[PDB]
Amino acid sequence: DMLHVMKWHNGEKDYSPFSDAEMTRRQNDVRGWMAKNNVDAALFTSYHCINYYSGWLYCYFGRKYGMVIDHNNATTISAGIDGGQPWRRSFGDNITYTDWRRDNFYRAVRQLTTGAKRIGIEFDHVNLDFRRQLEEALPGVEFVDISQPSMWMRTIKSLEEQKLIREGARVCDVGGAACAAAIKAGVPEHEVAIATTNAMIREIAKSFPFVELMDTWTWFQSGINTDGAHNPVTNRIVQSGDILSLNTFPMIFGYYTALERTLFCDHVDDASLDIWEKNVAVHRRGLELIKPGARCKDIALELNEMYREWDLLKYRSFGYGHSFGVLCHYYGREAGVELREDIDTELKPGMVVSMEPMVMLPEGMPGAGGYREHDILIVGEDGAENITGFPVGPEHNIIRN
Amino acid sequence: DMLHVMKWHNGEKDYSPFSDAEMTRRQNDVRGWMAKNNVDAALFTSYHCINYYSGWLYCYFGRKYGMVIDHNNATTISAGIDGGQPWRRSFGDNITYTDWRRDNFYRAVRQLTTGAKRIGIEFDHVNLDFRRQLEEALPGVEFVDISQPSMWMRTIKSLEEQKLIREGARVCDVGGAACAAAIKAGVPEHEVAIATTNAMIREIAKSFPFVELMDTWTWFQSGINTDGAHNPVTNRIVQSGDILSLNTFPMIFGYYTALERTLFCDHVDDASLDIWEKNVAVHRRGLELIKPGARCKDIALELNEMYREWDLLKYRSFGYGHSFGVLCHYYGREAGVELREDIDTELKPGMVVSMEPMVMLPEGMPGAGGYREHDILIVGEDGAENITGFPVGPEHNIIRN
Repeated sequence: DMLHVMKWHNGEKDYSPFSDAEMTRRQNDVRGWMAKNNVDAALFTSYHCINYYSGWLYCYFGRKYGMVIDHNNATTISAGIDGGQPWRRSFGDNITYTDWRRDNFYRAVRQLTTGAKRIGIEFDHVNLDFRRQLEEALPGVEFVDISQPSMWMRTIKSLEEQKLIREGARVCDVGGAACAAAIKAGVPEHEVAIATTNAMIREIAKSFPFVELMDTWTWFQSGINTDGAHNPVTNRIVQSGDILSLNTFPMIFGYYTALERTLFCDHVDDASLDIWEKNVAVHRRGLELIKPGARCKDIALELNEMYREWDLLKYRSFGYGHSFGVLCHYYGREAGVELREDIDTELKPGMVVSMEPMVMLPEGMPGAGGYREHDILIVGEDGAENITGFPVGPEHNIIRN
Repeated sequence: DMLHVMKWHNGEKDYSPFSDAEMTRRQNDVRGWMAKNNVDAALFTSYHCINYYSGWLYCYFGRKYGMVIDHNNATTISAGIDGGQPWRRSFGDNITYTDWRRDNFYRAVRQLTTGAKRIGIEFDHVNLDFRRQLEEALPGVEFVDISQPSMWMRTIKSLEEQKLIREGARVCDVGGAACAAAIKAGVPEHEVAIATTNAMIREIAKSFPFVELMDTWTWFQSGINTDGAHNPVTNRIVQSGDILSLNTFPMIFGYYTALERTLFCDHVDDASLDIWEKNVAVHRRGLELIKPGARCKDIALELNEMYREWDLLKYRSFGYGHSFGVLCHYYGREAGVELREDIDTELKPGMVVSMEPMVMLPEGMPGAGGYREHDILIVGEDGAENITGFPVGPEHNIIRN
């Protein structure tokens, strides 16, 4: 018969930016939490939880993936299509399931959880059909949530995580300089984004002995494309006087950093400058408002009042910031740390957060477009350190090429 | 004073590859399903379902996205971070919720599902917490799965879908030409991937009056990196005689196509050539097995016999093919159509299936590496139509740049 679950440990362990002690403390924090709550094993299934505790980021082509952490073991679960890449990239053990049987993944989970009675899973990620299948394949097992305690444990970044986040912020600035240098009246958006992403990919591949070059992208928006922070790249021609939006996102070992700057082609008028100068002032004040001990709601309420002074709150787009770490445009984000009005979570030293005030003026109104700056701050004992070094306002953001 | 569910129809509608009739036919298929099951409204929340029925592919940054369709209306739900971009790319109506209150998204679902008692949601996608928040916001409403019938309806591709898929296959062959042209002993993998992805992005931009240039990527693997079909691009240096894997993935309006080929840098040894000729032989037979009458498991079990003759069956990586349409490496795939040994589903005219037999030999064994070809076939009334034009085997895929 065919193989259902096997080990395909092809090759040796790959380089990782994190030490063995750093990947060990992460897997031990789970073990310490499971022992406090009488949880026998943990089964992670999402991109971000698996990449955090194992260091390996999986590709989801409709297949299930997992990682089981017992009180003594740590094992990732991957598919035959992946071969040995998951074992080379994972901290710990690794097993493989095949496509020849619909329940081969649950066969693999069962091998790593024999004897367990309380398994912790991600209520954030496991869908309805998934939870029913896990219940059927593991009868007599009570399921508890670890997505929330894991989320809180990821909000406090270690020094090694901060060192990688600083390195991502450096690639952000390199991608920004390549973006500013490619902007000219008449260039399409995708030509700007191509040069911006190419420069970051080459800077990442040069800055590590081994690294996977994946997911890194750029959002270069002109004109009405700036009205949304996530608006994809188009083929629109940049015209002189158009509002612009620089957005660089290098992805390094699943970790995410961002540099976002509003720009203008050739020149900036007076009407749009009034909105730009005010949004920069809100950004500068927001940087002051990130301190250890301040609540997320207190930061949004104060900055919202600043928008009321100039009648700009009515055109707000989204929250003032979010947490960092293991996230991307298709995974992650710790919802506990969001600069939103109804979030009472206080900031703590070791958190990596952003300040990104955005105001959006619709078409048919002077200064129509989307205005947004974005910095990254590492919360310290007395304040926060800014790791985004790119120029912010109109002192150097008037691109005259 | 701060809005909850505003309406932000900024700008005008964008170009779509599909006509208004095609987009209406999909939405009417949902209403026909809801009528037979006494379902009052449908609430889609995933990338693929929202992109299939509305034409708009959202960007998830920890935020909830949805699309409610009545028996007379169809409305997408987007966040204030997106602005008018969702309404500009969605077929139908669109409303916007803000990040100021945690339940602002559920206020939008409520405004679109007034009086509804049975609502269809995606059991494939909605997680446990999302399920809990939904019934807390819509008390006294019975939720039923709609992801499975939606999956079976997307398995049959219309002519307008095939027309867009044929164009994506043409962009694949453009990327493959740029890929092979950038291959040489000494070039890093990311330089090959950069030249490959840039050519596809530029070909897409000039192939549509309006188009979104997003998510298109390339996997170029050399040596041991070929042992996994989804192995990320690295900074590994291609060397003489290395086994290679070309993989081009243009993403056009959420629709996915792929061209994957086995290559060799300067030469191919006899041991690996033998494995390569055998795997291409299985690929040719697989192309002939894509028939309307034939079932998925019968295709797999038949091709497995060919591998058993040469004792290569133990090295098979994954299934022989999957269904196309609205999918990507982070969404989609209709699990009903998979060329796997226990899939009793029968092919049908209109389906778009691939033939991608892959064998993986471990390192330290003669012919070590991953061997894989990949063609796309449209299922007709009598047979299939192969829409992949790039050369297959060793006759031309031995690069000599």
